[PDB]
Amino acid sequence: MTVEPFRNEPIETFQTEEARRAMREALRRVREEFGRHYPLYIGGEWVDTKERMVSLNPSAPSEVVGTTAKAGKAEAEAALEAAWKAFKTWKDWPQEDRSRLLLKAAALMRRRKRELEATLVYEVGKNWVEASADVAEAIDFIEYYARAALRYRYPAVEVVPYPGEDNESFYVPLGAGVVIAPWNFPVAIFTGMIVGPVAVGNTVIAKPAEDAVVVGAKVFEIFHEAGFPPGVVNFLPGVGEEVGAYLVEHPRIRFINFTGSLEVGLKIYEAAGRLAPGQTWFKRAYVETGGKDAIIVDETADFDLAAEGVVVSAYGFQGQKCSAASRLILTQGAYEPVLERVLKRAERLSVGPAEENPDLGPVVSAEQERKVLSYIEIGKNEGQLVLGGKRLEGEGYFIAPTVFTEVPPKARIAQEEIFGPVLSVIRVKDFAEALEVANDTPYGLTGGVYSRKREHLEWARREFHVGNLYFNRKITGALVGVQPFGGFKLSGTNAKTGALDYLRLFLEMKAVAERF
Amino acid sequence: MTVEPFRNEPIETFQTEEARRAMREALRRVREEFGRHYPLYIGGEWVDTKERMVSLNPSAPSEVVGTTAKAGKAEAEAALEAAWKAFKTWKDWPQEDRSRLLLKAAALMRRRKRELEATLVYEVGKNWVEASADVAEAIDFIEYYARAALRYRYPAVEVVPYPGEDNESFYVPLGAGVVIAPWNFPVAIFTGMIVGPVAVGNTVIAKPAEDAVVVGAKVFEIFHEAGFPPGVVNFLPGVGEEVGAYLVEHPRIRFINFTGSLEVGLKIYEAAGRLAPGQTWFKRAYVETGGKDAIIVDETADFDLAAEGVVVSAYGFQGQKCSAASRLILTQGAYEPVLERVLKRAERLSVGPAEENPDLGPVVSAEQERKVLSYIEIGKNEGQLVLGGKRLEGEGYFIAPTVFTEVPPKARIAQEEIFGPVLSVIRVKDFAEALEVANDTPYGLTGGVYSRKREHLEWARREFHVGNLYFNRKITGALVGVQPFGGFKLSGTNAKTGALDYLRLFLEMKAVAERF
Ligand SMILES: O=C(O)[C@H]1CCCN1
Ligand SMILES: O=C(O)[C@H]1CCCN1
Ligand code: NA
Ligand code: NA
Repeated sequence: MTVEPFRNEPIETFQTEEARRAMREALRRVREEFGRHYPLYIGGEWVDTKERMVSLNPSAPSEVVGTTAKAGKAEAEAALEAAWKAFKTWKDWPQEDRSRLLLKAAALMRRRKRELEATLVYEVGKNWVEASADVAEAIDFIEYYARAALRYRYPAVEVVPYPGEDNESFYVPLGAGVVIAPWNFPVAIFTGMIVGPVAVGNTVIAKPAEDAVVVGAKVFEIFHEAGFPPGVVNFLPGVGEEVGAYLVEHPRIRFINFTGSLEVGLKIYEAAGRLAPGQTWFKRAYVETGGKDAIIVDETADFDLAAEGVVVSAYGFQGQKCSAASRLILTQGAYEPVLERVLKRAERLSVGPAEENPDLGPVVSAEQERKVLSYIEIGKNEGQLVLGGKRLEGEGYFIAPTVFTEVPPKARIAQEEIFGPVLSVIRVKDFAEALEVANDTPYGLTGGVYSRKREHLEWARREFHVGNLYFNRKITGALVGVQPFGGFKLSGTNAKTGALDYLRLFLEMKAVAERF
Repeated sequence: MTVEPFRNEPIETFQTEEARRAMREALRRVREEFGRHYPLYIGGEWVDTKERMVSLNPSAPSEVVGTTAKAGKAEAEAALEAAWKAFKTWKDWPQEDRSRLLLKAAALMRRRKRELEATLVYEVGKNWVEASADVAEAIDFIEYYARAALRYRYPAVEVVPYPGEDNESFYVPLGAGVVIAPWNFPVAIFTGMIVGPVAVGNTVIAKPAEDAVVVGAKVFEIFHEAGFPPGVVNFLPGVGEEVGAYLVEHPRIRFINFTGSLEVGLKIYEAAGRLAPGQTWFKRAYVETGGKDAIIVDETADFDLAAEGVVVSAYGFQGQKCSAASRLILTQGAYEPVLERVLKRAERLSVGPAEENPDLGPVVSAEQERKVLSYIEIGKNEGQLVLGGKRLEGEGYFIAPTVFTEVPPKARIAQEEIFGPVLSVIRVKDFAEALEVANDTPYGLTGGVYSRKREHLEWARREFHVGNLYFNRKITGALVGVQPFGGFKLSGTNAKTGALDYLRLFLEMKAVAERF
């Protein structure tokens, strides 16, 4: 199968009048369909339940964006039987056929871009450009993985020949597994975590994050339309842990793909290590469990370049990114000139309802707002509050961009992932000290360095122990294919998304010899 | 660096006068050294202890083959310290230097071939060809991995460019880990499990199986003379579960490479999924946990060629292989002609002191004899004993080649790994039933099919669910490079040894962007 070489889907900036016009319409149509009900998806049909989940607009939480069915253990078991039955024949599709199905999916997604972006603005409170980047990334995962999957096609493995024999080594998929997706990239990470495993012949039961069930149902409208056979992909919104614990601990669950908090990722990893009664394999678990990411700036840097990238990485999507700059480690001669520039920029940021395209929208939920307001209370005792520190006026969950300065490297707010628009500034002496501080957390996801000294950049390259490292640019927004995404230490298992290596995690190898 | 294309090390058949003479000279050298004491090897030096381990000759267990030091928690902690300090600089060797160290180690091992073979004969009871296959496989792992490592060298990852940026992805080693090696391939698997991780910049602490501590020590003599920096490889003989429990559970052990029984592998994988107090990473555990491997023969087969391969597969090294044919599944047309031919061939096998080059030597230890004889006792209750089934005379742990027939598919002897010279014969109507019966076990390591019907062979390639399938030939003897070796289901985690993909297990990836 021959297609164009992979390119990244361009990210809409809404500067042209046709873009704005297209978006204003998209938003109106999505707002005009608030209250829509989306059932479960199991074995190729939408299955409804007596209980229901409500999804609210974090910009105005009295508004229900939509409701979905709610999955129990029974629904999980049914889905799991539909996934297994599907697998018997889905593993047998020529790779070319599976990859064409992904390409159809991506073209359908692209045709529904504006509607998807609009649903993200309302359901999870992204501004226009964050919602566009999310959707572009989801399209990218499908286009990329459709292509990557063919590099594993029958028989892919390079092996040493032997006289008188044929030795053929090949990859087979694993079986039926479960995906537990995050609310902060509920189009992009939801999509890639499902479509990677499926591309190569696995089948998946997907559990969307509670805050993002409606946008997850819209991705399933795309799968259904694309024409995945019954039970290949299954959609099971539910509340709290019933559904995910049932599948994570289940003997017939083959693998688990998780993106989310460390707390859950640790329980998950430990549970996958156990042989459930009557289980007949060693479960694989791929977990990406967040970060406490830092940007180092030395006194050789472009300070206005730096201040810009820090504000973007600290405050893009209200700091709600596994990849957000939550730490600003400043060397002695960088401290004042960078800090004042970051403060002058950060004080100019608008906060408001996500539909208005503010610099920052709301945090995702009443839970997140409490969690973030509580960390800000803790930071008031650990560092010096110099910007924000407060909830803004409104019923939506608005939080001012917050800066702490003179933060001790070992403070809670310099160790623990806040996931909100909260930056900690840490003063250090020199660039060696900067690296020690950068490396001294339990995490290793993203990290950045602003500097013009080549020797400092190349030193960071070899010693700044993070999976995704960026020099002289923001540390968020890793592009599929360009920057393999995934971390070290308790940022997770280093399962590098948007890379060719990701798909190997979902395949096993068979070696077959025929002596003639 | 440029070396010859990989070839497998020829296995000595001892058909020439020079080779028989070279074997007798090496057997003589080895036994004159039975009085030797071998210390621990920690931080590039031999380190003795007060306690000692004794190694006995399974063919003459009143005869000691050597003694070693005995490590406990404290030498393990010391080796762990030494291994992490080594890693700090060993991770930074150019790959070409690390690969040349391996090639050097391989050349020492090839020059000491007969000595190691002779050590395997006296220490673990291998006949002369089994021993030579084992040493040749160790040399192959050092040669294969030295070359395979370089495919991973800086910057190996294929990524999509982006305008105005350099995007570089590359592999870095994990850290210090522990290898827990088996007694049945105490040169080959021992060497592979250590040098694979080490080739790519990991450091290793090796605990050999108690039954094979003397040949492990001699492999460390090689490591030492080749010049591995202090701390890179460490040798910790121990008794019982002290040393390996300590280290598998340790917060600062990065990965675990394990080959042994399912029982112990299940614990290790459960252990590895736990975050020890103050652990800052998700442990990687690689486990190969045995098999209950079957050869199917249908009525179109070459019946003499089948019976030859079955005997080799079932009785090679007394059946003490994860790859051993321990089930023989015969279709109705094939049952009589194949069973009689196997009985005729198995009845002319010799058993005796391994150094006489019998077809079978002893089982490895008193405890192995117990286990095997105990299964023979269960076997008598479950099917028909029709050859063997008994201990043979001599203090050596000699057991007769044993065959049970009319074994139900789900009988214990058809399900549990016995690891001794015991074959269970299963009668089935046709190939469809034959394949059901082959698949119906907890395991999925090796398998075999004898048949001239292409459709049955090509059906099996697709649906005989074992990681190493062999047609019209033996099912043991997987060659490094040729047949990537590792299993499905409870045969472990499909870590394919002697394969390019093996080294990827000991790496993580970093992605570094510079925006110019
Ligand atoms: O924010 C980022 O860097 C990428 C990682 C996965 C979601 N988007
Ligand atoms: O016997 C075999 O099949 C190979 C696997 C590893 C040891 N020798
Ligand atoms: Na919502
Ligand atoms: Na011994």
